[PDB]
Amino acid sequence: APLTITLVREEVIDFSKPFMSLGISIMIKGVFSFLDPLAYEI
Amino acid sequence: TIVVTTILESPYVMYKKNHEQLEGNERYEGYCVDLAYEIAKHVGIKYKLSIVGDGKYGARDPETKIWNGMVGELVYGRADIAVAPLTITLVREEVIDFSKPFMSLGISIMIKGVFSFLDPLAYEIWMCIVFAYIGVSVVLFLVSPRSLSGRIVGGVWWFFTLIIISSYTANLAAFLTVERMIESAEDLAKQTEIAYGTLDSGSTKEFFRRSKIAVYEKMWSYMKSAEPSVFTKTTADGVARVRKSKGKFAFLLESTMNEYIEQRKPCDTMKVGGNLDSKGYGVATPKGSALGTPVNLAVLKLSEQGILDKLKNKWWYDKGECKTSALSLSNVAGVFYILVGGLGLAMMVALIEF
Amino acid sequence: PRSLSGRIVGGVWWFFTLIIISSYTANLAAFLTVERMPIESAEDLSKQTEIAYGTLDSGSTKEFFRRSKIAVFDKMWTYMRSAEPSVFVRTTAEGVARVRKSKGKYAYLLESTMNEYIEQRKPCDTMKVGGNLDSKGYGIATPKGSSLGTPVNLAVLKLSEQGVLDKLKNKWWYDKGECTSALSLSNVAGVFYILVGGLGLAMLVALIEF
Amino acid sequence: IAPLTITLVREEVIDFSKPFMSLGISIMIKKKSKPGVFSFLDPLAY
Amino acid sequence: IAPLTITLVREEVIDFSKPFMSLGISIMIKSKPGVFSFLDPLAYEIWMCIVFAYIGVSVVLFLVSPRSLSGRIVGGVWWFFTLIIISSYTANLAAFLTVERMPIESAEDLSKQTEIAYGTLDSGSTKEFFRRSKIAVFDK
Repeated sequence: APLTITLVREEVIDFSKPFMSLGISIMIKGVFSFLDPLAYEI
Repeated sequence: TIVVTTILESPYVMYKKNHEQLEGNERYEGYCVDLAYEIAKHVGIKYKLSIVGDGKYGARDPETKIWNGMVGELVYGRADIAVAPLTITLVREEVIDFSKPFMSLGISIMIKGVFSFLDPLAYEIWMCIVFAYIGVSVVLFLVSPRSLSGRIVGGVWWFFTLIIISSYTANLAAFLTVERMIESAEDLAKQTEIAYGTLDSGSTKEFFRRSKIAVYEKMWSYMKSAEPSVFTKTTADGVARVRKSKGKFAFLLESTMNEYIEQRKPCDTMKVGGNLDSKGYGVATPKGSALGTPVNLAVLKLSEQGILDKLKNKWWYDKGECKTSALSLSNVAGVFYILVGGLGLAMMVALIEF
Repeated sequence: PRSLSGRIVGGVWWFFTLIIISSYTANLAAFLTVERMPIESAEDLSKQTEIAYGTLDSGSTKEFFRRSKIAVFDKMWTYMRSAEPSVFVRTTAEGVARVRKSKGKYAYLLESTMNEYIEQRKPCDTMKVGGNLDSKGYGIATPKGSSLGTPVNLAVLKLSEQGVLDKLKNKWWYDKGECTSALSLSNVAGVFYILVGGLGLAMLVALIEF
Repeated sequence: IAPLTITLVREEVIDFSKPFMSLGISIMIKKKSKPGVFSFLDPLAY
Repeated sequence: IAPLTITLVREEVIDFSKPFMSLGISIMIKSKPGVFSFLDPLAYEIWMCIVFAYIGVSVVLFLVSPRSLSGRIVGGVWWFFTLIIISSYTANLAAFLTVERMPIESAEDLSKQTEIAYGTLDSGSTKEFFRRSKIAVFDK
């Protein structure tokens, strides 16, 4: 299963090496496409 | 030892660097020198490359009907085989035997332009924008601050020109972005500002004279009547004419030579369109030669193995001499001349007024 | 004059229209750039994978790509041999039908003679692009040692020289047919009609005023 | 007498005249004319 | 205690703790002001002529002194002249920015071309990854 390798769990069961790696990531769904062409500094 | 007749013609056979310190076959290099070595290997013979004395391919003398050139060397018992860019032709096949072609080629267009400014906005569009131009100056002329009538005319006309200049700008950005490489015989046939022609005798002229294909018949009708003459005496004359006639001449010649010149300095010509016909260069043997069969099979083997393609790439492109980040003055220049011309026209209208 | 109130209105409105006309211009440039990006050559084909492309499943065209040592053609081969679903067709008619029924997502590599013939046939929905990738020729064949061989070859040279073979190709490809670079007039035309319409509207507003 | 290509393998078993017609591998795409004033209303949305 | 990858072949002969650091195959590719990116779009030769014609018009008008037809068409033609130039500058500047965005950002980018060559260590797990892969991009 997608069971994360964690300290609290490794103390009581044994884990294989990871079969899938993963990490924290940003999810997003913009008038900011108009401020990009000409830079704010400009 | 097989005596091989050939001809000094780049890139088929050329004198090697330091040839004066070399001997025999080692004096020469090129596409046909490499081909001779491959044929000899596959057929299993020793050979001696001999440059044809008169420097000719092979034609019957008009007066004596005696063959000159490499064909002469074969038919009069001086050479065993010709390995050279010798075109497979009826008149020659009657007297010697040719292998299947080792190189295919065809008639092709060589060209060397303020016409990159008239393209973005079509000639038809420049016209209508001028018709509507006087079409507004006449509507306003019937009118004579906030004169609502002619007011919306100036506004709509402004919105009209706004779209056009925006279109011109956008479109002009396209060619200079992608930039993928007269573009066809069809193009040439439809116009006369750019003249075009061929050698004044030989197979290229004859192709057009004999063709029943509409586009080439149209081309022949033009070329045979054009004044000054569009025909030249030599390839060098034709190529020089392309280079020095301010874009007003295109030259029709064999694709192999066109392609070769495109890859040499000054890198100012190019082949456009596909080939207009198909012919071939073949290895020639005298009638009754025991080499005939083996030579033919050798050529087909080298072709099917991809050796001949590779060899052509070597001598045309690997040995050739010719992203993007630059803007030229050429196109912009055409707009400068039309400006000074307008200034001069005004300087003329001024004088008469006074 | 300097009526600060309506003054900044004219300025802001100007900056507003400036952005819009700039956007229109930029966007319009993109519609022509992408329009070129939509296949015009082997090189165009070799560079992508939105438009699948294949050849007859067996034959000289498939082999040409399999054996080629030219970079563009070798790139096209490694793509084709692994493309899924299969880009190879059992027949030539299938390759033509596949082009016609794939909604712009399939290009077919076939002989130029056939390609240019279909281009002149209704529904007039196909097009031949790019220069030929190689050069071959059709010939009249006879058994080896046939007494007909010499004469038949001479006849072909003659017909060619008389210009008859070219007449024959034009007759069957073009006379019996059923169908360059830059911009068109179509789009620009729409802006011409709205102009004359504005002129006419003014010519109408003028008359009433008098 | 047909659109039969002159190839080595065939030439080894039959005789072929010189070519009566040339050809080469080319590209066939589903489409070269497209007006529609609706290409002007697209850039700037209705 | 080192940057030693946990692999099957090694695990069969030694013991490995859980990973202290993660990694994967990635791509390494080789600030840029220079006011000379402004003099490029419009060629130095063009900036010159546009200035020569500039004074070339201010001198023609100078010989003139409302609807003075003479100098009138001069202002119109000069306007059409500058219109073309500024349009050319804008269009040209766009291609340099369009291509600037078009130059590798992924494996897929790499897989698609041959202007930029790319390779891996001559022996090792990265070379093998590609040799054995059944993924279309990686097999290409």
